[PDB]
Amino acid sequence: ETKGTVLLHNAQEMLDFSKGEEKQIDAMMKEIADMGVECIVAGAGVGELALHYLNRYGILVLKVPSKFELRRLCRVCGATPLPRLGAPTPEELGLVETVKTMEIGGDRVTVFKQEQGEISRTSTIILRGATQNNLDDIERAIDDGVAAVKGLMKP
Amino acid sequence: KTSRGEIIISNDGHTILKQMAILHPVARMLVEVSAAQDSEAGDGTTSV
Amino acid sequence: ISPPKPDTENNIIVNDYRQMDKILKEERAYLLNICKKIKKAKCNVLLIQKSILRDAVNDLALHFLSKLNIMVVKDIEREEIEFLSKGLGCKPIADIELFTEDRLGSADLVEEIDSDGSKIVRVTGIRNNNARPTVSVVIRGANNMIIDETERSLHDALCVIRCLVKERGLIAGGGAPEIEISRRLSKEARSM
Amino acid sequence: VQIFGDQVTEERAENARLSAFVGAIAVGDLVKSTLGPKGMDKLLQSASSNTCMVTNDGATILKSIPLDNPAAKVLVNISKVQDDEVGDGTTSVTVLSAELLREAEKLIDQSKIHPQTIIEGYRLASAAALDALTKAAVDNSHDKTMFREDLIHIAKTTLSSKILSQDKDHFAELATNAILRLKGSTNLEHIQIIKILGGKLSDSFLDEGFILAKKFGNNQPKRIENAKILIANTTLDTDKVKIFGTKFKVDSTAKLAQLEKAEREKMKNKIAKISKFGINTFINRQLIYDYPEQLFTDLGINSIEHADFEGVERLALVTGGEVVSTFDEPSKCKLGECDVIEEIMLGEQPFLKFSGCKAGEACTIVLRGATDQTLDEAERSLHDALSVLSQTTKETRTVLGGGCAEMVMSKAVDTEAQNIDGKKSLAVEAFARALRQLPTILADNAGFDSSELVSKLRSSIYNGISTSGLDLNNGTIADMRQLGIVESYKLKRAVVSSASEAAEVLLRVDNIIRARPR
Amino acid sequence: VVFMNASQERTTGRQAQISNITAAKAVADVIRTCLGPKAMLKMLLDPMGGLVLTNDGHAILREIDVAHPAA
Amino acid sequence: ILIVTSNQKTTISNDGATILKLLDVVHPAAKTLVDISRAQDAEVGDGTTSVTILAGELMKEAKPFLEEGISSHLIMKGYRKAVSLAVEKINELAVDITSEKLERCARTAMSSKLIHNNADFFVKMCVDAVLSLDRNDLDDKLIGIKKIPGGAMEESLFINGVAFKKTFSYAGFEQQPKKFNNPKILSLNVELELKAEKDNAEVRVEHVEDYQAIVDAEWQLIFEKLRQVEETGANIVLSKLPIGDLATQFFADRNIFCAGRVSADDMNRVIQAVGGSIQSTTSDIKPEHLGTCALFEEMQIGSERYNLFQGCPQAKTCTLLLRGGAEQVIAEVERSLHDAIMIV
Amino acid sequence: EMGRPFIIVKDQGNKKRQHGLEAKKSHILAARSVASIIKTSLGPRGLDKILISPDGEITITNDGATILSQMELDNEIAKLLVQLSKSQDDEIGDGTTGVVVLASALLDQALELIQKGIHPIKIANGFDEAAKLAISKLEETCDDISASNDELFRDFLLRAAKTSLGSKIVSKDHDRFAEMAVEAVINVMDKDRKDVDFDLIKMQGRVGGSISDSKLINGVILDKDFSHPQMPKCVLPKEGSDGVKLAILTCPFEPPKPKTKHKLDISSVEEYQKLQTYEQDKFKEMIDDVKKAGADVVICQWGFDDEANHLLLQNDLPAVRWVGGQELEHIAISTNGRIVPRFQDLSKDKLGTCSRIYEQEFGTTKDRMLIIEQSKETKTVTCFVRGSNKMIVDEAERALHDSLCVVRNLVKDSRVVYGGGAAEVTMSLAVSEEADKQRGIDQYAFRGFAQALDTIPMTLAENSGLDPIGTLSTLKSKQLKEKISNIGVDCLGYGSNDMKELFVVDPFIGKKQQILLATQLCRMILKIDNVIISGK
Repeated sequence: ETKGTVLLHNAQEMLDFSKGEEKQIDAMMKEIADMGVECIVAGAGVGELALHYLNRYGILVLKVPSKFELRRLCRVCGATPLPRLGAPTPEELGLVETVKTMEIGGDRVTVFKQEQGEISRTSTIILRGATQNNLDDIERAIDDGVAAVKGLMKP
Repeated sequence: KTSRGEIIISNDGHTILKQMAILHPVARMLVEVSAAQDSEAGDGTTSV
Repeated sequence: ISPPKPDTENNIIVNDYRQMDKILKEERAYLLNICKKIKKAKCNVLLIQKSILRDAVNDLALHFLSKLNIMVVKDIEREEIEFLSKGLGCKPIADIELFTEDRLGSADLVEEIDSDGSKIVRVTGIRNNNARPTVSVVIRGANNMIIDETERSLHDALCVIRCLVKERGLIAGGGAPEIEISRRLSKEARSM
Repeated sequence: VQIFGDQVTEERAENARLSAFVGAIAVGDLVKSTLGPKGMDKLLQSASSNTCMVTNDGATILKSIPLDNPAAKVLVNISKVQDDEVGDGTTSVTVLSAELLREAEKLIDQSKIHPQTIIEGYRLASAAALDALTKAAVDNSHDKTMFREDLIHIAKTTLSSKILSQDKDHFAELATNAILRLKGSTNLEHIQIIKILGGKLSDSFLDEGFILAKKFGNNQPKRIENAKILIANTTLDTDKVKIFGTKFKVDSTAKLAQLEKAEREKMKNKIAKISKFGINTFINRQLIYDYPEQLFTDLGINSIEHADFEGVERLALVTGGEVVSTFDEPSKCKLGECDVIEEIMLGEQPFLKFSGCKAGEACTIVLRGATDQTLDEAERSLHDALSVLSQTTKETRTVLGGGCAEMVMSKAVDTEAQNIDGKKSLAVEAFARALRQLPTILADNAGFDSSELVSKLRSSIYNGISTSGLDLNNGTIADMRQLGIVESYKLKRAVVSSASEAAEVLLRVDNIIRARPR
Repeated sequence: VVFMNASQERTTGRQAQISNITAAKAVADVIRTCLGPKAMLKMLLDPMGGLVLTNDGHAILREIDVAHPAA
Repeated sequence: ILIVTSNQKTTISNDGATILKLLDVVHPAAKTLVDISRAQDAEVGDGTTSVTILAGELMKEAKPFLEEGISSHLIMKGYRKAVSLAVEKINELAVDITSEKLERCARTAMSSKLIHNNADFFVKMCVDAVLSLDRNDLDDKLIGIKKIPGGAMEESLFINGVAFKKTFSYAGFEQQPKKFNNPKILSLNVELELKAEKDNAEVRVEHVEDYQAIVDAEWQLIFEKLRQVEETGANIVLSKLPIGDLATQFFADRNIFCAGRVSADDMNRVIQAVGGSIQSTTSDIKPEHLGTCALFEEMQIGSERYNLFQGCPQAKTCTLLLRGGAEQVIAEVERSLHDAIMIV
Repeated sequence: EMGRPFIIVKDQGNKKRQHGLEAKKSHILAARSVASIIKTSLGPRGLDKILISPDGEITITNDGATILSQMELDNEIAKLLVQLSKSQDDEIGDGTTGVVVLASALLDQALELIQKGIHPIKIANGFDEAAKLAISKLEETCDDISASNDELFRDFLLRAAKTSLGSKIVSKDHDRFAEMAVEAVINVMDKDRKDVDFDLIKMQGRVGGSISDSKLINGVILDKDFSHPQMPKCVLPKEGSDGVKLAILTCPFEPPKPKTKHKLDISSVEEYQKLQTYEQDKFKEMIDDVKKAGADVVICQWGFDDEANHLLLQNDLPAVRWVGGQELEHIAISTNGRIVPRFQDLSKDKLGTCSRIYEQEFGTTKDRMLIIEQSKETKTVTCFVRGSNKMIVDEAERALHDSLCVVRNLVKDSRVVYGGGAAEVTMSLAVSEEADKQRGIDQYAFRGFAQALDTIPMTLAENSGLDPIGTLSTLKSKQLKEKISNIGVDCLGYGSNDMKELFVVDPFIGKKQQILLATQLCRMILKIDNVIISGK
């Protein structure tokens, strides 16, 4: 976090500096691939050197900006995030049967949809409409029905 | 009285013509005539 | 005269806290050894040209030459070095290793005259081998307009002798050459 | 429907053809009175700083005066090319190209001649004009005596149109010898021109050597005999080495004093290698500090600082030496030799004069004038004379001037006009009458007759005498071989070719489009 | 064109009924204190400068310039 | 309709979606026609003009009803009930058409727009364009088309792969052969040139003897990545990051093609065209990850040279090169082709 | 209005809308204003035009692509014709003035059909069908010249060269220009007479001298002179040699330094003295690698320090400084050399070979320029043009540039036509004949396309002062009596209207694009109805 700088005293350390960073990501991503992890959710920008070994084992890459967007992803699969890059705990790994990418409104969307077994929480409703103005109030109209469900709990 | 804050009182014919700007090109050459007399000789530059 | 400051950027790294004591001792020792060699040649007057980048004389070196009774003058124009070299017959010293007695000039009396709130340094007498002596004249006056004109009046006077030494011979002024040439030409103009 | 934007000036009709021809008339009439030795100089009023410039050359007059007419810009560009190529005749090209449009204006209006027909008429007319100059060219390069004498007569013709026409007899030898010193070199950047204000205009002289305005730094004597001159271009003042990533790591200032002292040791070791050559004089184009200059005092070597790089090439050719860096090897390095080096003073500024130099491949010209306007004119007057004499060493063919060369070309134009027939005969004969204007204007500036005097020169050539010419002093027909009026053959072809090509430009413009200024 | 040069924009419906009722109520509200034996007085200032001080209903209305058309 | 915006950008469009994008509509109710025009163009791509004409007519027929005593919700009951029976009627109009197994549908989509009279030609390229895309994928980028100003639109031809612009002139470019008999395309994310490596540059060298080894070490590391490419026999190298003249000249003596500056969208089409893969490092390059094709030839089109990828046995990339006199002509043709592909 | 402001689009009052017949009349008259400008410069009897730039620079040309490029317009219809000639110059490079006249001729005949009540699409549908009938008719009339050997093939290149050289300034030298333009392709070309590379020929202009000094020089012409000009200007090879061994280096001469920012710390005087010897050892090593390789002239991209001025002078090694990166590619092609990235990779096989390296004095001062010559046929041909005016040196570039565009089009196999208006007349009568067989509503469409093709021959008679009626009637009557299509308009008046005896030859690919660019552009213009133009 303070004054990150490359220090090379002699040409001997310079020759092994290029291959040194490649072995660091390889050693860290190997423990994840050995656990059978086919998808990794990232919360910030990922460097190109890290994305190379993820394509070697066929591991998907997801970008989750800000916070609340990533917080509701773990509630679906029942996973516990950890800051380290080491091998995650097998008990903290989530379960998603299928991940699909199809065209809906002209752009590529990722499908987190669950199935009958291994039920998930925080489901989403795809809302299709001709005008964006109708899409705004129907979103608030659905929230009125969601808020009505809260009235079935406290009393 | 120069355009700046400096003021020069001089009887020398070359210094008068040098600090006095002239709008006529042929009359501007009279300044260079006094310079030719002062550089080579240095005396009698107001007579030329 | 100052602590060493090469043109190339240098980085002084102090590893030990005891090294800071040796640094302050060597900085004053570097300026002391320069002043010790000046006293060996019995040079009581030092002239320093205008300084660029670092200062000409450090304040720490002022105490060295003051206790030894040595007059110091700095901020001298570079174009005036040629006049001071031939005027006083002193060969300039650009290096402390090349500093010697033979390269130093000589003066009978060096005094700074302070009068009417104005200070001026004058040298009385010149003793040396010189084939091109110099001269200096002090100009006074009421204001800068009169003083500048007093000098401009001297330029016209110095050019009179220059024309006589360069070209030997002179004529009579006051209207003599204007009327004589006009009369001699009028006689020859009728014959053409 | 207007497709063009706002503030767009365009003329699709007679107004365009009228503005193109009249636009060249004001340009031709401006430089008309500047043609010939009897011409008058022009005055230029600057829009800033109030700097007046008086020059007889038409190249500077057209470039300084702002001209928004595209028809005028065509005559300005051909004058800049004529100055940069041959170095003289910028006025003759502008006048001759303007007269071609004068004869072409009456053919389109009165004679109703097609524009391309006038252009195609000059094509066959220029072929006879260039072939007429080839048979009239004489090559004197077979004899060094006759070739050197011709260089004097050419200089008298160029210097006649300028303010030097009175003293041109004394200045013809100065310009002739200066080109002989180059030994065939056409580069004029090797000759230095130092302008000095005051004194008689005839006091201009040419010394053998290199006159440098710079002076020795401090203690170096003014006059010294048998001094070897050395030139070093690079560094030698507080050497920075090369890379900028070098630094001094200092634990205590005791070691810092030894690091800076080692820099002075590199200075003393480099100057010590210079003394191995046995030279009494050293010259650096870069300015020399006080420490390296004092090292030459005990060695008895002169020092010179702040020399310009364009003067180094001028200095290397006078001394006949070689620029020397990397002093480690004395063998492969060569030094210059000079008999005596004295520091003189011309005016208020002292100068460095050289004498008895081995190589004469370069020199320095000193001029004297009453005003700076005459100094700026004297430098441009010699720049036009030295440029023609420089190209003469390459192409040694010469053609008689003074109205002779223009009338000889018109003799072959009238012959080819009969075999063409058609309507091009009016265009071909228009080129012959356009060649009459150059000798006619020579008589107009002198107050002579523009008809009977020209007719005497025309009738004398058709009688079998090709050596007849125009004499402006006596106002009659005189022989050009006896008067010594001759110009280079390259100048004759350049004026005819540039004017013929420039005339084909504006005659091809039916429409003039002016975009909104920015 | 501009079509009608007089009030091309129009205020109709309940907006015009409220403006007529509200302005009519303001006429009676100022004279509420002018009724009864304990009623107060009202002073009016004309552009001529003459002062009229009375509790009469008509003298107050005719000397006040109302910009509202229906009022 | 000819529309000129405040930037003096000429655009000629009859499309209801494009016309409403040029103009800036500040009217609240008039912006609803813009949403339905962009929504119709996003999914189907055709009929954006018919939707706006139909949506505006429903408001025109409801205009005399609002002047009467008909309530606002009573009118919406008529449209919502009629559209329910109208959708079921379209299913009766349609036919399963499983018999006879793109040609007829692409000709009708080009109507009302340019090159419609040329449908005897451009439609043949529209059929094989979508067929290169496998089911469940149907990528919208792999059908991308490049626009070349100048020329005639009848000179266009079909290409089995993507063609991109060089955008940069290499000093060792001409020394590289422009005709390959069996090229091997290698996609690399490495940056080949002399520069600081990762995110920071500093060097501390105490001794002059070790100062020479630091320079030679930088040349060996850059050349080490160059030797590993030559040992694999890759004729074509593509990279997103810039490539200096040092790596380009090394590939010139080996007869290896080099390129850079290519956008990320173009190299995504290269992986699908030759069936290769993206390698972000030179140490992991393996022979089985390199793609190939039948031939490689660089042809100049409108003072612009492009790299032609064609002849691959299986390629999902379709890129066309369009020509036309006006800058809008080349825009209208792709606009017709982009709308015609979405129909098939 | 009802009393409330009605604004559909921002800047309501700023933008204007045109519709109906007035919108079509403004589009036709916009093309007629551009046509009458180009019709005056069409043909060898045409006239140039002055182009004034906002910066003060002027341009004199008859080229429809250059005139419209620097032309500042307002109406967008006239701006569509700008890219029309630009489309002709970029690809084919010939006939930029013909596409504007032919396109406006189609719009002039279309305006008469619109006033008669014909739908604009029906007009565009008739021009598309008539365009393919004219191309297919002219394709059958021409013959294949590829059966001739290389001796006769050079003659056909000289025929089409002199045609494109006309109509432009300095057309008197076209005899030598045609010879120099063909020899450039003879030297640079494929052995199979196909797909010649145009980029190997560079156009380098020079301002000075006269037009008669223009000659072909095979090599590289650089604006930089020899560094430290104490060396001889003209470099000569050794007595026996394989060549001059030209060296090209993209690396300046400096002691090796890391590309990254470095800090060299000198902690003692002994470490500083080693840097002194280490400094001079590198400049001595770099100059020895060139001498051991036999190279003579060294080319540096970034130049070198003044230390090497005398070092390279002792070994008699010419050197240049500050050479552009684009010029380095041009150098290695001429001498067939290879750029050497560093001295460690320097070998004798990577050195270029040229005949002679020398510089010319040109004018009085000007600047110093380097010239390279080749001893045999090479892949580099540099054009050398001189002139007495800056405008002549400029226009002569694009004049010979368009001349090279005609020769490279003849490299394509089995495409040739004869110019002089003989192509438009032949294709005009073929379209008018089909109009009688088809009849229907499109009968008037083929008539408008036939009358538009005849405008080009009639335009040639206007600049030559002839009668367009009497000239067109002779050409139409000749094609009906005899099948020879080689009869056309003669603007030079040499007689013999047969193009075979006059040698005038044009590329078919150039004339085919003129019909395609004109027909396909008018199809888009006639579809324009609502015109929305925002205020500037």
